[PDB]
Amino acid sequence: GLKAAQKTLFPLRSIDDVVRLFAAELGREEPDLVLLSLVLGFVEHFLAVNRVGLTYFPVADLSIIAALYARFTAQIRGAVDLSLYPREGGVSSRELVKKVSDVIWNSLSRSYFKDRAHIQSLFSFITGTKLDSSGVAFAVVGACQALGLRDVHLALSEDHAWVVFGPNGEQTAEVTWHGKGNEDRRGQTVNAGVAERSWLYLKGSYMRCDRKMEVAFMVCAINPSIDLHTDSLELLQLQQKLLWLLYDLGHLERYPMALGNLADLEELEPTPGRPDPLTLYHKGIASAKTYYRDEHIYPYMYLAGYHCRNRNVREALQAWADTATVIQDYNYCREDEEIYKEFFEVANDVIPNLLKEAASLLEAGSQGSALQDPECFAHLLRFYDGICKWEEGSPTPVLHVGWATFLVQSLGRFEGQVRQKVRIVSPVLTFQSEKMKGMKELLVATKINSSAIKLQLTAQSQVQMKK
Ligand SMILES: Cc1c(CN2CCC(Nc3ncnc4sc(CC(F)(F)F)cc34)CC2)ccc2c1cc(C#N)n2Cc1cn[nH]c1
Repeated sequence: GLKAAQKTLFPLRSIDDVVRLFAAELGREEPDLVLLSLVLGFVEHFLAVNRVGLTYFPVADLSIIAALYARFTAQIRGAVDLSLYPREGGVSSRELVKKVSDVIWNSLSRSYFKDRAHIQSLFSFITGTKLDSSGVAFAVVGACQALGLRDVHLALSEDHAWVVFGPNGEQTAEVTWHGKGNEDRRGQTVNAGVAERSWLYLKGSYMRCDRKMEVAFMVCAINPSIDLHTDSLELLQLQQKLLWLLYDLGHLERYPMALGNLADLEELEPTPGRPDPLTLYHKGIASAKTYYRDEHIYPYMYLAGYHCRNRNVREALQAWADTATVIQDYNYCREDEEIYKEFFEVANDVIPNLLKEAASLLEAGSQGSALQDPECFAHLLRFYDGICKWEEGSPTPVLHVGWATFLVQSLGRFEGQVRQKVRIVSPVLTFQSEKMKGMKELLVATKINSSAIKLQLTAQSQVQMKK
């Protein structure tokens, strides 16, 4: 409204006061997304963007929040005339959704850095006329809620956002941009992207948020970063507390990435009496398997990263092998470059550095080393197999000779007597990719044939003429 009952907890004088507001809103029929995002962006601004004068917590006075809320609802009510877009069946039309998107878009500053921190919230929209990509989508959903459009909800993949709406919430609409230098599809469905089996649209196994999940999204969206070196402890604590509130109420059940975020926060600063980070990573993975056909990559990446940071080479390799087993059933499309970058960095930087250190530790006498464990060699092979299988049938290739040098290096880190123990079945491993099937004999020789491996991985037809 704001309604009277929404105003009773103000002023918000602490982290716990903000948590009480979120609890009260989540207890309501429909939590107020506009209120909540304004409060979060207010406190984030005064804890991360400008801490001048800070002594404990930036007190959120009702008069301040209510004025920002009024600026938002005035802008949306004034610019979106509902009578022009009659609600057939108590659901919204594509034209209405496009109009709200246009209103948000046309309010933004003409030029700014879209990758900046702290431009995700409606506080940034109102005070700075700046939003990031998914912030635009969220703002469209908040605007629609303020207009009474109960059917418009946020849709999320692992690298993009859009809305669902209409009869049975079955319609999709693009409302924001994706990436940089991609061409805009605003107003269109996402069915072409689903049909092409791109990562970007997750084969249709994307998140369809309810209002409580939209709250979880804003909380995940909090950015504690003050600069490259420094995080706001106050914001970390707020995000963590709010994520646990949501978890207790059941609202992270269908939100794999939120469970990983929560796990990462617990690793940094554990809450007594709560599940360990590992338990939480596994719940993230279980959420993906349960609700999303185990078609998400980041639940395994979150797990692998944990094991990496804890120098648990075996378990990190297993999780990355799992990431690849997901990706293998996708086609690598135009606009999937973020997941390509993640796979590239794991294969060509993270794994090599992990195994370099394992090699040094083996020279020094380590026992139980991943490098002497044939199941760890198998995980390494499964990782490459999934990547090669991904590439099959894709409209753009994945592998090139830059990947081959690191594969030869990585294979070389395992002695032949270890590599020879893996049984490749047409420690036991089955390859799905034709590339790795062709590589099988090369993988067990005491001396890795580097040139033959390169030829097999990149399917380069020929060697050099002269020489
Ligand atoms: C944990 C992690 C990240 C962290 N990243 C994980 C994905 C998170 N994304 C999200 N988290 C909650 N909600 C949403 S909704 C959404 C779509 C849209 F942005 F709205 F469009 C995205 C997203 C944001 C943080 C990034 C790369 C990572 C890992 C873990 C690994 C591993 N292993 N990697 C890969 C890597 C390691 N080195 N270099 C890359």
